[PDB]
Amino acid sequence: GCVEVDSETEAVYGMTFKILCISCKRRSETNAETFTEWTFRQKGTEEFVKILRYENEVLQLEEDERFEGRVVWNGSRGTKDLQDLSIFITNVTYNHSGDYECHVYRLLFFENYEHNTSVVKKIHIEVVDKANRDMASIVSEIMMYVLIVVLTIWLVAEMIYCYKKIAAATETA
Amino acid sequence: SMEVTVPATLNVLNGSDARLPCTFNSCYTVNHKQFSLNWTYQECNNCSEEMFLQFRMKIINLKLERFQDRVEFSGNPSKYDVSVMLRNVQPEDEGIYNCYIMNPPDRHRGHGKIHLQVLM
Amino acid sequence: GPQSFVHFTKQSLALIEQRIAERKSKEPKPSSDLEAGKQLPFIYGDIPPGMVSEPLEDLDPYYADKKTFIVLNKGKTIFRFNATPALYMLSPFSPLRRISIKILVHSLFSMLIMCTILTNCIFMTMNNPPDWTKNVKYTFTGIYTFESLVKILARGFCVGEFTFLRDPWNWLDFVVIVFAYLTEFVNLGNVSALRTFRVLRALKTISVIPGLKTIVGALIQSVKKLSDVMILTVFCLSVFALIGLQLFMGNLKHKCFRNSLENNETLESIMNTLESEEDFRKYFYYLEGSKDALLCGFSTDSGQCPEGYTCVKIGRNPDYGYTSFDTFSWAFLALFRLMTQDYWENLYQQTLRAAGKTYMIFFVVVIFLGSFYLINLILAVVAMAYEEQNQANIEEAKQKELEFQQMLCSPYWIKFKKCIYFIVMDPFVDLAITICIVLNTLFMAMEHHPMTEEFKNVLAIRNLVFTGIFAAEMVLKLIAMDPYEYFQVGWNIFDSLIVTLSLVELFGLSVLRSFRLLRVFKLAKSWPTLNMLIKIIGNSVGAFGNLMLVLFIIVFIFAVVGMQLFGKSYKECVCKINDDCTLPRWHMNDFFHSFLIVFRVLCGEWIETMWDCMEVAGQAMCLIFYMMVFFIGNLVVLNLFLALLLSSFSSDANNLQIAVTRIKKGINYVKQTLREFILKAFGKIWWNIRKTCYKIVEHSWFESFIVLMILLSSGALAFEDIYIERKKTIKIILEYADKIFTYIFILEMLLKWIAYGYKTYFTNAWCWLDFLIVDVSLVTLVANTLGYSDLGPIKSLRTLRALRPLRALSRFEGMRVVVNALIGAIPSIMNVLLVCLIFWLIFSIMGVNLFAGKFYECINTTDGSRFPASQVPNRSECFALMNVSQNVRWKNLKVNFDNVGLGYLSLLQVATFKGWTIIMYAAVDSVNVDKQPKYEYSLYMYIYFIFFIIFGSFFTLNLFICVIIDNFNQQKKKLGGQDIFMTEEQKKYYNAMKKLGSKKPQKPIPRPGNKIQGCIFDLVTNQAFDISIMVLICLNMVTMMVEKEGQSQHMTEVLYWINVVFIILFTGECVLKLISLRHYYFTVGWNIFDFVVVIISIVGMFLADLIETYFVSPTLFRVIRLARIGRILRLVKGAKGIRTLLFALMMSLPALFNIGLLLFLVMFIYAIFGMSNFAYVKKEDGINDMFNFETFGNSMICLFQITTSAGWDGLLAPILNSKPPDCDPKKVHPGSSVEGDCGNPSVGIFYFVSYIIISFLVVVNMYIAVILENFSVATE
Ligand SMILES: CC(C)CCC[C@@H](C)[C@H]1CC[C@H]2[C@@H]3CC=C4C[C@@H](O)CC[C@]4(C)[C@H]3CC[C@]12C
Ligand SMILES: *[C@@H]1O[C@H](CO)[C@@H](O)[C@H](O)[C@H]1NC(C)=O
Ligand SMILES: *[C@@H]1O[C@H](CO)[C@@H](O)[C@H](O)[C@H]1NC(C)=O
Repeated sequence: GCVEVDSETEAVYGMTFKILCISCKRRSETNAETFTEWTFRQKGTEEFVKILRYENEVLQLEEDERFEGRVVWNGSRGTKDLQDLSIFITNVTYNHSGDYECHVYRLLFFENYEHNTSVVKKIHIEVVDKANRDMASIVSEIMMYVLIVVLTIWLVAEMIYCYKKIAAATETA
Repeated sequence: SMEVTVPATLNVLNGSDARLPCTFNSCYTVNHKQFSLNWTYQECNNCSEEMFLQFRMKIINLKLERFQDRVEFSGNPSKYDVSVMLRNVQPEDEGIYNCYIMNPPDRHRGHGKIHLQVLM
Repeated sequence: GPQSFVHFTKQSLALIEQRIAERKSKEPKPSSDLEAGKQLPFIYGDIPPGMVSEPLEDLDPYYADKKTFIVLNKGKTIFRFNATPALYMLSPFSPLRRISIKILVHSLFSMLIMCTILTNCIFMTMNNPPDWTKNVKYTFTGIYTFESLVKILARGFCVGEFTFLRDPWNWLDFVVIVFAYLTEFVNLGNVSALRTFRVLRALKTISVIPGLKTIVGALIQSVKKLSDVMILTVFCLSVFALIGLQLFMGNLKHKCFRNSLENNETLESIMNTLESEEDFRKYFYYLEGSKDALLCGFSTDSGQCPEGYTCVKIGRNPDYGYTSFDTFSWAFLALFRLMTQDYWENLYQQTLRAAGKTYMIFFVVVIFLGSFYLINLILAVVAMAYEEQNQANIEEAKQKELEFQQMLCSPYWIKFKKCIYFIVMDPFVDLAITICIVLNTLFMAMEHHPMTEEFKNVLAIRNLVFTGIFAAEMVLKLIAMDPYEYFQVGWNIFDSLIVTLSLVELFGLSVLRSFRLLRVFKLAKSWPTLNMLIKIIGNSVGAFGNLMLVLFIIVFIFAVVGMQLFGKSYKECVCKINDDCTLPRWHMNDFFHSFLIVFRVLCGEWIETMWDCMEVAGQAMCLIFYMMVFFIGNLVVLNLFLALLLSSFSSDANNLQIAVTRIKKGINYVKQTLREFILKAFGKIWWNIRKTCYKIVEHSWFESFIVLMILLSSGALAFEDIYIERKKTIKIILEYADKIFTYIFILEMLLKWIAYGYKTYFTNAWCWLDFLIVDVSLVTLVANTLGYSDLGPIKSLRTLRALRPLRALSRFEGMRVVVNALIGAIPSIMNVLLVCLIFWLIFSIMGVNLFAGKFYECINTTDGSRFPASQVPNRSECFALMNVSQNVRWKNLKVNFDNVGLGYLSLLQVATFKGWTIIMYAAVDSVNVDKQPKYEYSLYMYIYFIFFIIFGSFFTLNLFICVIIDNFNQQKKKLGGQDIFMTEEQKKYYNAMKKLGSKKPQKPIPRPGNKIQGCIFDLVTNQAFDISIMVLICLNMVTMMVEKEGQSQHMTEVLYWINVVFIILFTGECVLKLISLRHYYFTVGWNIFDFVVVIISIVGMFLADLIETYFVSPTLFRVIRLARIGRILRLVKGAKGIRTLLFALMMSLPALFNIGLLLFLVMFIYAIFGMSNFAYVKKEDGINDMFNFETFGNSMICLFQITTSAGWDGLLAPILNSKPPDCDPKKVHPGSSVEGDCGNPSVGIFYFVSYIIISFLVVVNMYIAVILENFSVATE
């Protein structure tokens, strides 16, 4: 239905990257009208600058040279109730590394009640030249092979032991 | 039809006081914002429905010149009694009397007819 | 003998009185024969013409000494009275009494009373009777009053022995008449129709209708026998109601409340001013078209508020306020609802939304133990009671019969007659018409809704063909076998019937043509096991009919009474139960609708209709009415249905073969002649390693290791939820873990090959299943490795990973024993699946013919309101409105009667009573094929549904149960009386518990020498001490029952201090015992229980006064205070009924564990399948935010719910959406790469139907068997 998955934090230079921002409604049946502003600060600087503001259907980009021509929308389409506010960075540069805020402004409609809610998602990314396998998949394939060889060594250990015993019994008989 | 219990005939003397029993019976609780009732006079059978007592959020009197100061409310709407008091009845006060009661959420409007006769 | 007849003259009164005085100065059962209301023995022969109808002296010796006088009618009916003066006035000799008696003991009087009662009942069947018929009511009063005096002037009122009030039926009469007298001046209704039940006493003796005696007598004896079970039921529901009160008090008052209130308003300022729903709906959150505010909770596993509302405890409880655990009485009603499983799913879900999903353990415990155990106990008692009655009546009659017999031109037409008979023969002629009957049934099953004209008219010429053949065959038989001989055959009559009604339509009665399928059961004479089952059915047909007679008389009487007590209320207070100020779909204002409500209560559904009646007519009368009806109908008469079937399963030509012999003659002879014509024309090393692998694979190390691996693989499957793409580490881990688990299992299979051998491995079913599972895993693995995975079909292979837990089945003897019992029963399940499917096919073809394509409607998609037919008359105007307006749709139901298969599904929903309502409303609203449904335009299709329920629910679902239970008994008999549900080591423990229960003399506890210690001994071992302690326990139970939602702070402190003085008393008695009985106190099992609960009481008090003072955890406090219940569980030791009944449960628990284990494994498998398939459905009807198939927890919760079939229609309805108008094939779910909210209808249907069937076979049927066995062992 609606799962809030956290963005990936590793971008490869010269390739494409997808920044995830998923903000859901506590009750899926309710009706809302959401827009979003995205702001970013570069690694090395202390100031969050707005870079884009996505409205009902159209996307507006700020005049920033770092993102202009290389950021497309990759979130929800054809609705005012946006539960996915993701963006795309085509041709990732070394300048797209820092801290991102995904501002979600959501106005819910009730019987005679209109609630103005906000929610902020924080995403940190770094731009590398080479993608690195995470340790969790490194450790685990090395560990997958430990249990293979120790279970196999264990089994054939028990086979040999039981056999030199049974071979003795037959000779005895 | 909502149960309205009224006397068809009313008998009062000249110079008497007269009470007018009109009691409805409805399952629903009386809500004052909702509850309406109206009391009409009829000098003759085929004459007009001139009111002299209204209820809407409260008790209203239309100060009719026929019943100079005689008409007085004598009921408890939550007790379902809505009778009225005709003080000091004179001969001119024979006719026909109605109490049109609507107690929402019931959609039927109750009706009672009362013919008061001043024997002299 | 006969010469013993004599007129009671004062002298025999004086000789009886003298004898009584002699007996007094000095200071036995009577002839069941003579016993009143009986025929005078033929041994006495005829009565002297002057002695009839006269106070005569007492025959029976038992009473000859006491004071009495008997009178006999001209029908030798014995009537016993009291010699004592009536109200100290009338004497037997007195002429005034002589006349009362003369009238009383006389046939005409009673006949006329019966006539009066009947007339009255049918007159009351009216709703608005003519003004000139009220005076008939007062006319009836005086006759019932003259009634009560004829008997009283005759035999007195109450003081004596044979008197008016002594008879329980006369008690009923007295209640009726006094009630009438009261209502004459009181607002209450009329119950003058309950005295119709004396027709039941009439039937208790009717001769013309056979066996109405066995059914009414069993109906009354079951009510008498059910006493102990009722006490236990009350005790058990009060314990669970106390637990539920403690855990859920005030929870159903949770509501979501606005966070920004406009002027300066508070939750109190506004709650003192809110009146209707309109203004409640602007401060609290309501779903669309819902009467009650949405519930919520304070936990994380509870229901969520929308953003901008906050959960708060305020306002009323749901369902008009009748659903709550706020007081002991409402919690007792909730627990009775849960016990009878009536719409429990709503309570289950409301409770879980308010409290939290972790409180499902409460419902699991309640449902399984309480519901299943107690309901099957009621059945076990009724079954036994019916069996004893039948037996006694059959032997009663035996005695009689044995005693009785121990004492004891035309020749041309005849030429044609024989000529026709010659050609008529079973192998050639009768076998032909049977295959033509099944061909015709296939052609009738081929009709569906969206049909052409040609196809419909081709089926019509086929019907002409067939009915012509069948009428032709009719007259041949009639001339060979004349009109005197044709009626002699109760099977040929059925043939005549169908034929003549088929000619009537030829020259709405078309729906009576599928009953010729019932003639296919002559072939059932060939297949002998099917023959035996048909024979058993045929013997229970008579009893079935008599019970149906009793069932429909009872439903009639309760429907006149409801219409009379609650009829006007439904019309005058209609706007309280209906926003449109119109009568709801179920009401008691007329007789057809009252009948329908009563029938729905008999079918197990009483609460929803009771809410409405309680709202229009008060709580007390509606409760008494519905409880009367539910007891007598559902708890006794339906159980009697199954009871008569179960007893019919125990009591201890074929021309097909002639034709087979003819065939052996022909096919063999002709082929041989053709052949003749053709001829005319023309070192142990390998054995040592095999022994070594055997030794390895048998060791308990290997066994436990493989079992642990099996459990780890199964548990791993539960993590593949919809939130798997947030837990990245875990998903990587589990991929590689699946790799190594497949490796282990392959090594196991190869080791088993080497060890055992191919022959042994592949002649074994457990090994075959292990092999299949490992092969699916190996294939999927190599596909994922060879690049070309995700091919389309390989995802179906990944869903087969739901079958991995099936490996756990082989390993557990507990699950194995149960699986084995079921597999032994299966061949007898198929034999009845056949007969039942034939019946259901008949009904389904009928339903198709009645309702095909008639369930369409022009709805407004915004509200879901049907357009009034005055606006949208047909389909063409619905489409014309779809052109101009927008939210309009000609929409069919999803489960309908458009064809025979959808008819079968419709019928399953009606038979299980889940989703049957919407089908019935569509049916009774249907007009025609493309016409708008009009409200209750076809009101009497309810009769179709009534009849199906009798034969498809009350007979079919019961026949399954009977044949399965019989098979289990046969199995145990073949094993030699051995239990088929317990393992080898559970049987040992079972043998120990029977010894626990066998009463054995206990050695005495010596009296200690110390004077003081001895005095305490003399006190504690007195029987007054333990009566006193039982009274104190009841008073404590009352002190617990008094607690309430919203009590004062004074109430809490006084209740606390009362419980404190109770704790002190119980600790005191324990200490008194421990110093008089010394060390011999702990040698009694109940004394140890007493000690443990003393400890848990004191500890619980101090711990809860800690967990409320230092900590602030409220749910832990609530859970600790459940320790108090221990003190009321001692109300079992002094209650032999309750104790005996609970011992049956204690000795059933081992077998009730293996069933639980199997059930849990099946649940696990289905849950994994569910998470794979139905995780992304549109969430319409039963699938919502909390009850869905997204996570393992939610899956298991839904599956536990539908384990009682509750709400399975609601869970399946959203999975039947497959087309763009209802679903979206390209829905984007945020967070995943799955597209689409549509469901797969075939997978859904199979899933849910197979699940409810398995539960029926493994849970319901097996529980019944275990309880029936242990109830008998425990009462014996
Ligand atoms: C209309 C409803 C409420 C009641 C219908 C009662 C009918 C179905 C019952 C009442 C009496 C019953 C009959 C009683 C006796 C026998 C004799 C038996 O050897 C065959 C069945 C048969 C013939 C029963 C058939 C069914 C029966 C006729
Ligand atoms: C007075 O009563 C009459 C009854 O006929 C009703 O129609 C009318 O609306 C009432 N008037 C007011 C002002 O309530
Ligand atoms: C509530 O708000 C009003 C706003 O006009 C203010 O005048 C009043 O003092 C407030 N009362 C409380 C409860 O503080």
